Amino acid sequence: AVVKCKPTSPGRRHVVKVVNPELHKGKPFAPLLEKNSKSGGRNNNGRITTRHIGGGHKQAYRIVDFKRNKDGIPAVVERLEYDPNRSANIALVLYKDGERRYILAPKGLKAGDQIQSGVDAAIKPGNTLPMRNIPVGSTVHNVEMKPGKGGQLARSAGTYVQIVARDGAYVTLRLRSGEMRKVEADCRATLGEVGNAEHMLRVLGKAGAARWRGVRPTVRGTAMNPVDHPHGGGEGRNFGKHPVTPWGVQTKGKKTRSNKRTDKFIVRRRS
Amino acid sequence: MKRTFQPSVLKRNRSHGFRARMATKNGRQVLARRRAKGRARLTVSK
RNA sequence: AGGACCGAACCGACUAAUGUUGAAAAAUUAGCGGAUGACUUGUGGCUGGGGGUGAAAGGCCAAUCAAACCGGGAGAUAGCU
RNA sequence: GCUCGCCGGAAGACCAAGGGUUCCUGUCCAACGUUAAUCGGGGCAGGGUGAGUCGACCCCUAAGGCGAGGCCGAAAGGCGUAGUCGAUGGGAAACAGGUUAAUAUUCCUGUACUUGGUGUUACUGCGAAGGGGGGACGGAGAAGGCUAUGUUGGCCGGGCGACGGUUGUCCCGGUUUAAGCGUGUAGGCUGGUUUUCCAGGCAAAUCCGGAAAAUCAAGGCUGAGGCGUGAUGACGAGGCACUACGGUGCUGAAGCAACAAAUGCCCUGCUUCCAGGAAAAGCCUCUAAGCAUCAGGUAACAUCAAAUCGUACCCCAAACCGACACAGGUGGUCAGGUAGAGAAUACCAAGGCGCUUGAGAGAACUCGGGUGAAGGAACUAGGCAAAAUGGUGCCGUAACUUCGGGAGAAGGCACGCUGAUAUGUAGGUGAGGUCCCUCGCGGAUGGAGCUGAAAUCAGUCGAAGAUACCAGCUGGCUGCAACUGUUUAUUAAAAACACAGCACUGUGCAAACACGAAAGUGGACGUAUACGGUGUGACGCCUGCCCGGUGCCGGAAGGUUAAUU
RNA sequence: AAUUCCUUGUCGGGUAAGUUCCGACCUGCACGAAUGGCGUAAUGAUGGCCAGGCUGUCUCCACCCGAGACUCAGUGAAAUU
RNA sequence: CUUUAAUGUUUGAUGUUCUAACGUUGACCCGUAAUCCGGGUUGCGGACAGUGUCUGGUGGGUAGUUUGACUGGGGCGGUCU
Ligand SMILES: [Mg+2]
Ligand SMILES: [Mg+2]
Ligand SMILES: [Mg+2]
Ligand SMILES: [Mg+2]
Ligand SMILES: [Mg+2]
Ligand SMILES: [Mg+2]
Ligand SMILES: [Mg+2]
Ligand SMILES: [Mg+2]
Ligand SMILES: [Mg+2]
Ligand SMILES: [Mg+2]
Ligand SMILES: [Mg+2]
Ligand SMILES: [Mg+2]
Ligand SMILES: [Mg+2]
Ligand SMILES: [Mg+2]
Ligand SMILES: [Mg+2]
Ligand SMILES: [Mg+2]
Ligand SMILES: [Mg+2]
Ligand SMILES: [Mg+2]
Ligand SMILES: [Mg+2]
Ligand SMILES: [Mg+2]
Ligand SMILES: [Mg+2]
Ligand SMILES: [Mg+2]
Ligand SMILES: [Mg+2]
Ligand SMILES: [Mg+2]
Ligand SMILES: [Mg+2]
Ligand SMILES: [Mg+2]
Ligand SMILES: [Mg+2]
Ligand SMILES: [Mg+2]
Ligand SMILES: [Mg+2]
Ligand SMILES: [Mg+2]
Ligand SMILES: [Mg+2]
Ligand SMILES: [Mg+2]
Ligand SMILES: [Mg+2]
Ligand SMILES: [Mg+2]
Ligand SMILES: [Mg+2]
Ligand SMILES: [Mg+2]
Ligand SMILES: [Mg+2]
Ligand SMILES: [Mg+2]
Ligand SMILES: [Mg+2]
Ligand SMILES: [Mg+2]
Ligand SMILES: [Mg+2]
Ligand SMILES: [Mg+2]
Ligand SMILES: [Mg+2]
Ligand SMILES: [Mg+2]
Ligand SMILES: [Mg+2]
Ligand SMILES: [Mg+2]
Ligand SMILES: [Mg+2]
Ligand SMILES: [Mg+2]
Ligand SMILES: [Mg+2]
Ligand SMILES: [Mg+2]
Ligand SMILES: [Mg+2]
Ligand SMILES: [Mg+2]
Ligand SMILES: [Mg+2]
Ligand SMILES: [Mg+2]
Ligand SMILES: [Mg+2]
Ligand SMILES: [Mg+2]
Ligand SMILES: [Mg+2]
Ligand SMILES: [Mg+2]
Ligand SMILES: [Mg+2]
Ligand SMILES: [Mg+2]
Ligand SMILES: [Mg+2]
Ligand SMILES: [Mg+2]
Ligand SMILES: [Mg+2]
Ligand SMILES: [Mg+2]
Ligand SMILES: [Mg+2]
Ligand SMILES: [Mg+2]
Ligand SMILES: [Mg+2]
Ligand SMILES: [Mg+2]
Ligand SMILES: [Mg+2]
Ligand SMILES: [Mg+2]
Ligand SMILES: [Mg+2]
Ligand SMILES: [Mg+2]
Ligand SMILES: [Mg+2]
Ligand SMILES: [Mg+2]
Ligand SMILES: [Mg+2]
Ligand SMILES: [Mg+2]
Ligand SMILES: [Mg+2]
Ligand SMILES: [Mg+2]
Ligand SMILES: [Mg+2]
Ligand SMILES: [Mg+2]
Ligand SMILES: [Mg+2]
Ligand SMILES: [Mg+2]
Ligand SMILES: [Mg+2]
Ligand SMILES: [Mg+2]
Ligand SMILES: [Mg+2]
Ligand SMILES: [Mg+2]
Ligand SMILES: [Mg+2]
Ligand SMILES: [Mg+2]
Ligand SMILES: [Mg+2]
Ligand SMILES: [Mg+2]
Ligand SMILES: [Mg+2]
Ligand SMILES: [Mg+2]
Ligand SMILES: [Mg+2]
Ligand SMILES: [Mg+2]
Ligand SMILES: [Mg+2]
Ligand SMILES: [Mg+2]
Ligand SMILES: [Mg+2]
Ligand SMILES: [Mg+2]
Ligand SMILES: [Mg+2]
Ligand SMILES: [Mg+2]
Ligand SMILES: [Mg+2]
Ligand SMILES: [Mg+2]
Ligand SMILES: [Mg+2]
Ligand SMILES: [Mg+2]
Ligand SMILES: [Mg+2]
Ligand SMILES: [Mg+2]
Ligand SMILES: [Mg+2]
Ligand SMILES: [Mg+2]
Ligand SMILES: [Mg+2]
Ligand SMILES: [Mg+2]
Ligand SMILES: [Mg+2]
Ligand SMILES: [Mg+2]
Ligand SMILES: [Mg+2]
Ligand SMILES: [Mg+2]
Ligand SMILES: [Mg+2]
Repeated sequence: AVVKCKPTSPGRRHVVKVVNPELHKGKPFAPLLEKNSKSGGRNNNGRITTRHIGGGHKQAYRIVDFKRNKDGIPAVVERLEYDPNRSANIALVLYKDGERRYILAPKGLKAGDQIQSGVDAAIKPGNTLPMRNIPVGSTVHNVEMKPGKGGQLARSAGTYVQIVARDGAYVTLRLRSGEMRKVEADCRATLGEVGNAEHMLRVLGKAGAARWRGVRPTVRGTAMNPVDHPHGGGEGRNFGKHPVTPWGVQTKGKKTRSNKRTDKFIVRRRS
Repeated sequence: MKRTFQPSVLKRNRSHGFRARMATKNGRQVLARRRAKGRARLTVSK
């Protein structure tokens, strides 16, 4: 539900916020939290490695079950919560033996639902099965790459993967970039799409609204001096150069992937 | 008009103190240069 | 509710006069801008010189910066005074 | 010593950092003090810092530092596991009065509290490097209840006034009391109790979690303040006796009530919003290994111990950072009266000061101010400077607009004092008395006393009633940038940078990219609705032709083409 | 025209008089569509122009109040040569 | 000798399969109280990836340097036997 704010201030004029009234209002679950600290883009040598990072609100880390590992024990969803560490929501589930866990929230999941994992689960959203047991053509999320490693594909909000073809011990998938990839059929995947599909309709509205997310200003390369950026210099607005990165590499059109170990799993690229 | 020297004993000892000179290889040669010269006071620690 | 309105503390520095062997190696006096936020502040910590950091002025890095300070090559070289 | 002036949200008082004898007493005036000096933060000598409860030390951790093994590296060395350090954060306990020339929550007087050790007695299962709970946490807003504190009245002691009046509805002063202990209040949160079972908490559990019944409905936790006690005490106006004119000792009256009231407390509460808001120990509980007449655990009483280091003084500054006894800089705390919306501003209280050269004179000229005939920007690069407006309540208000604004648009009227409505109004707060009660810090009813705006009518004084300090100048056309913001510490604050928004492009995760001879790390405990690079810069209407040149992307039939043989 | 040399182009408005300003013409030395084109309410210690009030800015200066300058006592520099 | 097929040697290249070198930032057990490291069981890749020597291309990312003289001042123009 996207609601436009009335222009009672210059900074409130263009803001569009996504509000979900079913999210939990109180505090999160205590035993499943941790501590993470900001880095500021600095690595163990102290230097800046990633630019335009630093500041923002304080956050905690929520332990989410990316493996969906325990089988044969049904669970019932209790509440949908807001996770500051990702763009999707999460759901707190209560297992039949009395154990609680955090999972990604599929689209159309509400409190009181039933979820199940393993090889003898039903084909309903929020169920985890190996891809041998999933019909060809199904739409799945939280896809694995190596059996037992945990989910790594289609974890953002509104994304999904498409099962295109099964060939022996390998299944072919269509990723959100429109890329075909082969994955061992022993890997697991959760049925359905990821929730929060309205995430992309939001508009921040003002400069300060991006500083609450730890994003610092970006200075254009052409606004610097020649010593700083290969784009710098000029009496007025002079460019006369082929655009490049701050370190001197073509920034438009030049492919940068050089990986030969895992080219045999790519069927065709995004293009 | 704030000046450049703002005293603090804790940060003076943590930077130029004796136990900080002897932790690194190049800091121990500072002491050997001041022992050879003949300094009455080696480090700042007083 | 508000990177909302007027205005003290607090943070700045647009105009004018004085000062210029100054009270002060950047201030004083009268007005001035922001003032619940991209705010301001205490303590501790991290990034080291062809390097750091930079809402980008070649700015800042101990009154020193189109390449800091100290010691060394070193009594560099000087068709010039 | 008597007067005068100045500060009083500080130019008063207290902490922290930093300094180190500047602190107090005796003594001296050579050098130091922008002058003299009998004076001093100056010279010489002596004296002064007293802790179970304040701080450090100590137990525990954040960012981060080191790091047995270990991985890497010409050597030096780099990163890091188990560990071990590291506050700016978490963990037990004391308050009132008196005293010294100089210390006191440390000494003395009165009344308290905490944590361990040992001994006696009585009951009993204890036990961790392990499980669970708790510690434990955001921004903003609003109301209720209180307190600090203040004003007035009552009470007590004193006065009857240098010049008209002052035995009264007159004047001055005082009216103070803590931690601790009992009570569990305004209020906040929460359903209790008993049986059976379980794929969970790495094994176990009676603990936490989950499931199924039966029974009762009030049980429990937290909590400002008030009251009683502490306290037949201490303190206290004042009087009295000496004095070595500094001060010593004795006695000591009253010590109540109403109203107003915080930015402080209940409140780590309540409501709400998105940007979703530390860790570990102290503490509670549960069992495993082991012991089981033992060791242990709980309780009452007795008794012992709490070591070591700091403690003087500077109080936003003559002692700290500025070479100076320098119109500079320095984190936190306290917060009286009248006027006021106010921590602004004016005058004062407690308190502290008059800024370490003076005495005359009353020229030009310079600096900071006051007033000005007629004119009113004619000055000038330019209304630079100066002059001018300035508060509250009500009436009224254009083009344009992204429908919020423009707008405090523009402009206008009223404003003092006295009397009445009303011997003080609407309102606020509230003691008796009556009734009820599960009896209490209770419920209803009741209204003495206290406080009290705003308005209307009438009269009245001045040249002037927002009378001082304080406190917008307004309007019309146009370039640039959408807006708040950032920038050349010290001649440039802007049209320059950023910005939300848009587009291209790279990246399938051991991701692209960056710091690194490498190991590793950031990106990210993220996964294409995500991340990096480049350009443009809200929004509205739009973004046309050119691939010859340079660059980039895709293809490999043919020519040339390295090491190699 | 933040762009236009010739150029104070030409026409209109405003002034007694307007190289600046507002509105148009097109002859664009040498505008032009994300090194974005044309508009745009609100915002600005932003550049230009015109009005009302107000005045010592000015015609053209005059007087007054304090701090120096001047004389007396104490201390007592500097650039330069 | 040309055009040619055949038995047979030299192997150059093109795929397919295999596991034992090699990789694993998949799962599990131990050192061990430990998300590093090492050893073992297993799955998945597999003579590919990657690294050392030699070598063709690209390479202002970085470094060292050059860029003449005469001249009615220097540049522009002209000149240098
Ligand atoms: Mg580190
Ligand atoms: Mg951007
Ligand atoms: Mg620049
Ligand atoms: Mg360059
Ligand atoms: Mg240009
Ligand atoms: Mg060009
Ligand atoms: Mg504001
Ligand atoms: Mg403003
Ligand atoms: Mg303001
Ligand atoms: Mg003002
Ligand atoms: Mg300036
Ligand atoms: Mg100025
Ligand atoms: Mg101000
Ligand atoms: Mg000022
Ligand atoms: Mg600091
Ligand atoms: Mg650099
Ligand atoms: Mg940088
Ligand atoms: Mg420049
Ligand atoms: Mg250099
Ligand atoms: Mg030398
Ligand atoms: Mg020399
Ligand atoms: Mg030499
Ligand atoms: Mg005064
Ligand atoms: Mg004041
Ligand atoms: Mg000290
Ligand atoms: Mg001394
Ligand atoms: Mg003395
Ligand atoms: Mg003398
Ligand atoms: Mg003297
Ligand atoms: Mg002395
Ligand atoms: Mg203590
Ligand atoms: Mg310590
Ligand atoms: Mg650590
Ligand atoms: Mg290390
Ligand atoms: Mg080692
Ligand atoms: Mg420790
Ligand atoms: Mg501390
Ligand atoms: Mg504590
Ligand atoms: Mg005591
Ligand atoms: Mg004495
Ligand atoms: Mg004292
Ligand atoms: Mg005491
Ligand atoms: Mg005592
Ligand atoms: Mg005593
Ligand atoms: Mg625990
Ligand atoms: Mg805390
Ligand atoms: Mg809250
Ligand atoms: Mg009271
Ligand atoms: Mg009289
Ligand atoms: Mg008389
Ligand atoms: Mg009285
Ligand atoms: Mg009394
Ligand atoms: Mg209650
Ligand atoms: Mg514990
Ligand atoms: Mg003291
Ligand atoms: Mg002090
Ligand atoms: Mg003071
Ligand atoms: Mg002085
Ligand atoms: Mg001073
Ligand atoms: Mg006051
Ligand atoms: Mg006022
Ligand atoms: Mg005079
Ligand atoms: Mg004058
Ligand atoms: Mg006049
Ligand atoms: Mg007159
Ligand atoms: Mg007149
Ligand atoms: Mg006039
Ligand atoms: Mg004129
Ligand atoms: Mg003129
Ligand atoms: Mg002015
Ligand atoms: Mg004025
Ligand atoms: Mg307007
Ligand atoms: Mg103003
Ligand atoms: Mg113009
Ligand atoms: Mg702007
Ligand atoms: Mg600045
Ligand atoms: Mg400047
Ligand atoms: Mg879009
Ligand atoms: Mg893309
Ligand atoms: Mg731009
Ligand atoms: Mg645009
Ligand atoms: Mg185009
Ligand atoms: Mg082309
Ligand atoms: Mg072509
Ligand atoms: Mg090509
Ligand atoms: Mg011109
Ligand atoms: Mg005309
Ligand atoms: Mg004119
Ligand atoms: Mg005319
Ligand atoms: Mg004019
Ligand atoms: Mg004309
Ligand atoms: Mg003019
Ligand atoms: Mg025009
Ligand atoms: Mg035109
Ligand atoms: Mg053209
Ligand atoms: Mg242009
Ligand atoms: Mg373009
Ligand atoms: Mg533009
Ligand atoms: Mg335009
Ligand atoms: Mg405007
Ligand atoms: Mg601004
Ligand atoms: Mg203007
Ligand atoms: Mg006009
Ligand atoms: Mg005028
Ligand atoms: Mg006038
Ligand atoms: Mg004149
Ligand atoms: Mg003077
Ligand atoms: Mg001399
Ligand atoms: Mg294989
Ligand atoms: Mg290979
Ligand atoms: Mg190879
Ligand atoms: Mg170069
Ligand atoms: Mg050389
Ligand atoms: Mg020459
Ligand atoms: Mg010549």
